[PDB]
Amino acid sequence: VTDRDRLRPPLDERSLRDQLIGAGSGWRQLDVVAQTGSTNADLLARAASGADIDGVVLIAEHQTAGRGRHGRGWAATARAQIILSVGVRVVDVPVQAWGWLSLAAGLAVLDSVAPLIAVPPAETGLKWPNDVLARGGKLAGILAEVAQPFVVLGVGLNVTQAPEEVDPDATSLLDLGVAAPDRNRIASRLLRELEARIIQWRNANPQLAADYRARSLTIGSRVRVELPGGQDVVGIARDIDDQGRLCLDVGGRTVVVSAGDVVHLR
Ligand SMILES: [N-]=[N+]=N[C@H]1[C@H](O)[C@@H](COS(=O)(=O)NC(=O)CCCC[C@@H]2SC[C@@H]3NC(=O)N[C@@H]32)O[C@H]1n1cnc2c(N)ncnc21
Repeated sequence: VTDRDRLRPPLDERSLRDQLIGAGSGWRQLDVVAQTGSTNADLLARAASGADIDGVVLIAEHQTAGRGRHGRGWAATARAQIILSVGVRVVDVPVQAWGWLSLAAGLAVLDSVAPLIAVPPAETGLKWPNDVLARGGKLAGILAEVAQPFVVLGVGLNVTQAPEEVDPDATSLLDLGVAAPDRNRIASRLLRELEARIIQWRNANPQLAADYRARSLTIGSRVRVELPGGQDVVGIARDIDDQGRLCLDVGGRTVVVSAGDVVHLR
């Protein structure tokens, strides 16, 4: 809406570089572009042309052809979200562990905005795989795409984004009660949390798995999992395995799912 613009000042690129790039930091490069098709696609194109995208951050004020999982899309209006992609070198890590990189990303996004919201802890957390949920609404979406030897990690976070402009099941920090959210503070806090989680993933830190289970909204609840190909499986989510796959209890039978859309059954 018109009035939400006034709550959307531009991102300060120079300020973000001062905080996030330098000694003690793993980020090598940060850029803020006014508009692009997809930040994921852009970093994928860089890697495809020989660039070392490891530790490289790309942020866009607006995204016109955003990507979702399973060939879906991601909607956004200008300066209403934090829209970024980072590059991570993953070739030194066993392929079976790559699934945890996505979960670690959602963990970092959650921790960056969790204190800002005034919602009971039982309805704020991660829906498997890495959907950031708050009061039943989707606060953020994460997308991981492979470009050897890199994985491009994409984060779309609704800051002042109006649900009516993107999705009925969507929510934002503004719609959660946060009056005047500062994208500069949040982006800085996000990328520092993200740096920590990536390092934890790369070193197989068990603290990573323990922190996910403590924030999981899926584990313990009855769910319907929409599998790739259009098949549905109803059961109770019990745990995450060593590959970041969801373990389902289906009438005593264990079903491990590597990919799919989870619906918490109310
Ligand atoms: N199209 N559509 N609608 C719906 C989509 O079909 C659906 C897509 O969700 S999804 O399949 O699980 N995929 C994701 O959550 C990952 C999205 C990652 C987006 C980031 S943003 C920067 C980077 N670049 C890029 O192209 N993608 C990543 O979510 C809805 N949706 C779209 N925009 C939304 C939003 N801003 N907030 C909440 N829900 C949204």
